[PDB]
Amino acid sequence: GAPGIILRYLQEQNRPYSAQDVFGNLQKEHGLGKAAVVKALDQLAQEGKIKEKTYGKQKIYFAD
Repeated sequence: GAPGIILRYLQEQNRPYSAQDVFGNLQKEHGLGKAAVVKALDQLAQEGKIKEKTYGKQKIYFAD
């Protein structure tokens, strides 16, 4: 349920976080895998739960 954890996280924070930000922050709190977080981020964006923007070579996600 990484998508649920990440979505809730983004909504509660109300702030944009990078793929690395979300993973790193939820790594110690929940123990989500790197691939799990990244795929869950794309899963949420595909479902239309969150939005995404590409900044250089990195990606940043936020709830909306």
